[PDB]
Amino acid sequence: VPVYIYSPEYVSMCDSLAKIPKRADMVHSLIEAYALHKQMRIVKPKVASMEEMATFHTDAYLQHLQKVSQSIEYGLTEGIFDYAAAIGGATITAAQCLIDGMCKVAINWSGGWHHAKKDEASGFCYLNDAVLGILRLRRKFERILYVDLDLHHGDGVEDAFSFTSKVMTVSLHKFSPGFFPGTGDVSDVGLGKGRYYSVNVPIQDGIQDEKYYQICESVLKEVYQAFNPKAVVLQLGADTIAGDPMCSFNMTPVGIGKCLKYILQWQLATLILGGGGYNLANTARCWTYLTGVILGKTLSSEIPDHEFFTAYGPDYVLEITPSCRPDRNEPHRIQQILNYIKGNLKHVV
Ligand SMILES: CC(C)[C@@H]1NC(=O)[C@]2(C)CSC(=N2)c2ccnc(c2)CNC(=O)C[C@@H](/C=C/CCS)NC1=O
Ligand SMILES: [K+]
Ligand SMILES: [K+]
Ligand SMILES: [Zn+2]
Repeated sequence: VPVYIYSPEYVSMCDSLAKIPKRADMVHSLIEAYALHKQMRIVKPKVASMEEMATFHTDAYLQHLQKVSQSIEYGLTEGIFDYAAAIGGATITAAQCLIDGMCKVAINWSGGWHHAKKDEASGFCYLNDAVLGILRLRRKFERILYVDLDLHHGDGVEDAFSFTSKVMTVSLHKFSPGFFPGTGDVSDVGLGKGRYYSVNVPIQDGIQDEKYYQICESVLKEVYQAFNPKAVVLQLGADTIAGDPMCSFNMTPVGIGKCLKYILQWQLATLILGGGGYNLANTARCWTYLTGVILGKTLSSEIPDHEFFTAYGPDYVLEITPSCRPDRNEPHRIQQILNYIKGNLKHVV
């Protein structure tokens, strides 16, 4: 039975981010309104300790994060340290449940902040809960696969494990000269002992469910065969979904859902995280849908009556319609990238 990291205090904390005001509450409330929470094991998140956060982040950055919470050299609000520790601890708790064998799937939709560096805040991320979750899972598992379906390149998580073969990072993202964070070209394969253990899939604007899954399934198939992971960490940023102010990819939660299904059928210990997603109603739509996918349940099309119903206009349905934007992804480029990745994975043995 899937573990659902939740507490009213945790949601309230996560809601205090200005860039995503009350998203955690909208995400939870929609899930609750579909009564999906009754089909999960609700686990209260623990707050991360200083030494747990120090497993990745430098002491100087942590001390400075705590100071500004009361320098632009660390990429830096008020109460931001408590915010970071709560999310970091939530992902660790979910990871710990995976270790304890309490579940095969642990969910933390408020986590997935993958841009944070060991000493730098970046892309609205103040603490890399993804890395902290992976480092906790490293206590039991020798091979961990990290899959990043955010619109942006998971540069923080990749750089964290760029020199190791214990963790492989797969990231599908928009890659363009000028687009944040600028890294993650297909040529990027990690460095040193961790060479070819970093997979990057540069994708252009306008991509939709069908072509996206064809890329994702193709990559994950040969990754699973070559790397053969013992645990999976899934980052599912909803800023790929149509309607997002980023306005890059043209995805629907159904396409992301199929990628999720293909991963879940591996039947491995899976850590589910959120991340990006700045159209709040659409983000709630996506993760609620994906939660239903995890539970193997089909959700009703009409948005249930709840606190944030008025935010789902003008359609007030769960399904999201792709935008009328053209697809900038040419078939030859994709195959040229796929074949290149396919060649890199052969070196993994
Ligand atoms: C307005 C827009 C540019 C927004 N920015 C901001 O709200 C602020 C806080 C105001 S100006 C600024 N940051 C900025 C200026 C120059 N360069 C960067 C940021 C590099 N960082 C990003 O582009 C992250 C990027 C978000 C990434 C989410 C990854 S899940 N942020 C933004 O889209
Ligand atoms: K990504
Ligand atoms: K790696
Ligand atoms: Zn993003």
